[PDB]
Amino acid sequence: IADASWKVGKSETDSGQTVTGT
Amino acid sequence: GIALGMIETRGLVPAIEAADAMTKAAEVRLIGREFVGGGYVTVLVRGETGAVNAAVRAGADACERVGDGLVAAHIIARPHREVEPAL
Amino acid sequence: GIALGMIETRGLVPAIEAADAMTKAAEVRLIGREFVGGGYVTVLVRGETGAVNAAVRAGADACERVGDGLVAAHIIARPHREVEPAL
Amino acid sequence: MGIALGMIETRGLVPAIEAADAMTKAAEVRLIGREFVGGGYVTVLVRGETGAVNAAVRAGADACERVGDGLVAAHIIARPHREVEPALGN
Amino acid sequence: GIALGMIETRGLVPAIEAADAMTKAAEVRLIGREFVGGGYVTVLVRGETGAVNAAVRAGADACERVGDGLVAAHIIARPHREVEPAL
Amino acid sequence: GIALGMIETRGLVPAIEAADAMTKAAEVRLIGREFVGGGYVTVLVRGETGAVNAAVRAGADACERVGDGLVAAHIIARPHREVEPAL
Amino acid sequence: GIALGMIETRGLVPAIEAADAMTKAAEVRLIGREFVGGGYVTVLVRGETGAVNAAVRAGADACERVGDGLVAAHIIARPHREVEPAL
Amino acid sequence: GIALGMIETRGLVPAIEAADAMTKAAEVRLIGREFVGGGYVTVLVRGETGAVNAAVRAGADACERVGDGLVAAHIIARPHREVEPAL
Amino acid sequence: GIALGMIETRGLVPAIEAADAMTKAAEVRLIGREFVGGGYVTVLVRGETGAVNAAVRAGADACERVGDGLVAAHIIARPHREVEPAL
Amino acid sequence: GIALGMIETRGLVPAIEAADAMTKAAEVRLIGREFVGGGYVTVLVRGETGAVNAAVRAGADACERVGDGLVAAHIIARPHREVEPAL
Amino acid sequence: GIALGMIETRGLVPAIEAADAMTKAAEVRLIGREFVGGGYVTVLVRGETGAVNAAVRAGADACERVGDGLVAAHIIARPHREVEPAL
Amino acid sequence: GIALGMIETRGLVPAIEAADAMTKAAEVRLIGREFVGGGYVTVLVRGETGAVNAAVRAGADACERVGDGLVAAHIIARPHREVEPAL
Amino acid sequence: MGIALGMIETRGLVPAIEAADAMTKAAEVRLIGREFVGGGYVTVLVRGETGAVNAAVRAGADACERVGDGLVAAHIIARPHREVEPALGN
Amino acid sequence: FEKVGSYDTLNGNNVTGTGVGRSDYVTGNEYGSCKNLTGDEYIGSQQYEKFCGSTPKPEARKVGLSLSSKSNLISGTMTGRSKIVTGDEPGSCKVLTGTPYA
Repeated sequence: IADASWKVGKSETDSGQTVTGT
Repeated sequence: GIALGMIETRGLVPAIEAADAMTKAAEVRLIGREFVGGGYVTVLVRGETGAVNAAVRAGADACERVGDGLVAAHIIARPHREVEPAL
Repeated sequence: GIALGMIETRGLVPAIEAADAMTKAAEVRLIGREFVGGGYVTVLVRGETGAVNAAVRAGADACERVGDGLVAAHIIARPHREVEPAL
Repeated sequence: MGIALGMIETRGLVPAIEAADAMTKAAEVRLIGREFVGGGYVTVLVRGETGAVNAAVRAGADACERVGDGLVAAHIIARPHREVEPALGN
Repeated sequence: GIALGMIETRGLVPAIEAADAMTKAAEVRLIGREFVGGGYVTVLVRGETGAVNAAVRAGADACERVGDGLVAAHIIARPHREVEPAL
Repeated sequence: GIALGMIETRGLVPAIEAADAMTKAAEVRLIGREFVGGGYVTVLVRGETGAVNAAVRAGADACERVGDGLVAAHIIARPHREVEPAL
Repeated sequence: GIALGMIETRGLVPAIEAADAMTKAAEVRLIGREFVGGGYVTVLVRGETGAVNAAVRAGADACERVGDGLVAAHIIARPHREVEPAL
Repeated sequence: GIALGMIETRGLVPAIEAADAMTKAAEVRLIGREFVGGGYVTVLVRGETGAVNAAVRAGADACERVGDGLVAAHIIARPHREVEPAL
Repeated sequence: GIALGMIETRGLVPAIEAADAMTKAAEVRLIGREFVGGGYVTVLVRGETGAVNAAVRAGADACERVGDGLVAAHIIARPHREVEPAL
Repeated sequence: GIALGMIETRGLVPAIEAADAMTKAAEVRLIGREFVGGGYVTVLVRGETGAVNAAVRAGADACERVGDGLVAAHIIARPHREVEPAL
Repeated sequence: GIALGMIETRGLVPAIEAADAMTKAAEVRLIGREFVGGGYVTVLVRGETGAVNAAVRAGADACERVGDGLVAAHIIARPHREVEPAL
Repeated sequence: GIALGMIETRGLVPAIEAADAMTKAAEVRLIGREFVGGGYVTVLVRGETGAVNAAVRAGADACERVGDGLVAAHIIARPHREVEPAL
Repeated sequence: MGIALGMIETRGLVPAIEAADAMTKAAEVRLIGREFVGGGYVTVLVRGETGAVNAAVRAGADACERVGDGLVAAHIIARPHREVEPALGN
Repeated sequence: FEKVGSYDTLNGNNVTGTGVGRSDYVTGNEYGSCKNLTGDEYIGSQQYEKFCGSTPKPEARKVGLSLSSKSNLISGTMTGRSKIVTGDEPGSCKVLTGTPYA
């Protein structure tokens, strides 16, 4: 996963999941 | 343009983020998404050679680390008129 | 659409690419591009709270590698109604 | 007529004008903006075909890297939004 | 596409097969085949800068090992108005 | 002749004495005296390319020791007509 | 008199007192005041050679204490007529 | 009146507070507000020599540590008539 | 102009490279393109002496290692009236 | 300005060198162009005293090093009413 | 061009061979052949600055080994209108 | 008058520079410029025997190091009339 | 009809005259002029074809190197430019 | 004399021409001509080493020499990843099977 910019990298919410979404 | 950029991946999160890379990188319209089968899903986009190249670069960079990741990508520049019915 | 987002860059083109990141990140209405003087350039957008939050987060992430880079990036949720006539 | 956007931003006007010269002598581009940001930041903004803009901005950045105070930013723009266009001269 | 690509090689064989590489790689027009002399043959194409780039790449990739092979392959992205008489 | 030369400096003292060096050193006409901003002053002259060389070299030689002196000395041998709108 | 005397300084406290020195050391007409940018301020006066010399010497003597100080102080015995649009 | 008093300062808060000190201490009328460029802010007041002197001294003493400080502060005792266009 | 700039090389590629360099670098009008034999190709251009020098040097510099290389270049300011029939 | 300045040169190259220096420096009217003989050449200009002084100083200090040098450099402040037949 | 080249030498023979070098080196026109007196001879040519510079270089380089040698050699690129009566 | 002078090189660039040397060196008229083939080039001049000697000698022996170089030079005072078709 | 220029310099007129005499005794060169440079310098000018100019100039040189002060400069123009003679006085 | 004069370009090219360079001879153009920060300088290097002692580094090398994926020398501008041109970094290390472009 490249620079955040276009796509968020590994922004967790509660427990473990990457949930990068959009 | 008529150049054919196109991406292969496993899952629709990578498919639609690759589409977003298509539509945010360069002036390229997608001619269609396709459910290849067995989990394989592809996107087919039309635009100028440099445009489709920038688009595919963006898709590849934003795709490989999403879900299963990118499976294939290819950069047809002059699709012959005989291939249009196949798309 | 009332939440106002705003950012400086130590240069014009970092601001321009910041606005590009704004519009490619979430739905934003870039209302203003202003020359501070001496090189600082401001851009200000409108949108929803979370929308502008994510947009400016992406912009700051994509800005530091552009020229001199980011200098200031913080956002407000509830803008004061009298400020925009001065903006 | 390509809406691909390219820039050169420089510390001073001499590298800006040299970069614009390289823009026109390198690939097909239309110059839309020459703007004095202030305090020596000078921006030249051109439009054209994506590959043409890429090659032009690359050649310009290579040419003006030293001239005067030198280059500061060579940040190619992928594609401006329809909404970005009014802010860059409409 | 006013960008000019062009490839010169030893012998007409690599020249014209590289010309086919031109025409099947991207959008180009084979605007001239020229006999430099002593076996040197040149092919000229016009098209988009990215299209010209991809074309000449494919042409070299075809013409390396054709007969005695390639000697020189090059691009002029934006030729001036005084070079058109060179054809 | 439409060849171009142009000079950058701090403030107008070296700028105008370099302009005098232009106008006493070679048969050139100054088309631009631009206040770039923040002490950035540019003077741009048109003439024949050898005259441009002689003028700008004399101006650089008479300019660097006046106040803060020279910042940049450049010549544009062939100004593109696409660049002329910037002038 | 067409001889060009002119002073550069930081801010206009020294600039206007330099104009004071111009107009008392000699009866030389002041042709302009210019705000260069970045704090640089220039005063342009015209007169005969001796009057310009006396005025510029007085101004240079007077500016050494005021504010940050004087930047550059030299004389133009005769500007070239092509230099006229420097106004 | 013919006495011109005038202050240069870094920023505007010292400038405006000095102007208020001018109007409160001596009967001097503000005849100029100037943005030199780069943030240098200048105030011009007109009045009698003694009033100008006292006001300038008081304002400079009360202005030195205000915010980011004062730059230059002096008094033009006997301004010339041709300095009037330099207002 | 009357001066004759002129370059020659192995194969047509560096020939048009030098031609494009000259027509971009000087006030020069391309007038002659000669296929000599054995791959020798000569490009000869007409313009003023300074322009001829600048164009020749720029083309030779930008054409150094590309292709099979130059063999020479020269700056002639005046061929005789009887030399132009040779072109 | 009736003040007469004049330069004596060993030969003709420094003569017109100094004459060009005169006519580029300040207000001078070249009235005398005398080839005395034996290598002595005189240039004689008329104008204001200070202009003449500055001009001759600059011209001599420029032209001493060219050729075999200058001979005499001083100023006639008030030429008399019958020196004109010698002018 | 109105650039004035001019060469002084030991007698007439180096002057004539220098004029030969003038007319065979670059585009210049002999405006003057002057016998100063005492063995000095000067040649006066006009043309474009670069052309005249190359021509006078060639003329010197010819004259050093001819006769008694060179005396003086100068390049005036901007002859003032006041210099015209001297030529 | 009818003396035939000859210059021969590989590549016409030393050939034509030898030709310029011919028309700048002695009273000889060039009557032919022939492409031998394989890059060999020839210039064919006519003039007086001593003139042919001086010209050809100077030009050929000066242009040997010009690029890939001159190959041979030769002189004929009288070609036979029957050798006319070669002319 | 020879247009090549054979022309030399002497300190004093005695070497000039005797050198010109050798010049016109050694080849068919038309004596087109004598000029007084100033300070005793005298330049003699003749026209002829290249070989005659060479031979006659050589002869005048080795005859005049001793006479009076002697030779100053001996030179041979083979291609007088069209503009030179009008500036030379034709 | 030798009208043919060898002059070395700022990059290192031999051009035989006439040139415009400096010499101890004809004056009026010396004036310390050494300062050199100009694009497209046709001023010869020989002037710089003989009369100034400071050799600048060349320009106008618009030809960008790249290596085609099959390891052969292409050039002519170039459209890859420039170290100073930014905003094109992502994707630099990805495979693009098909019509070669980088």
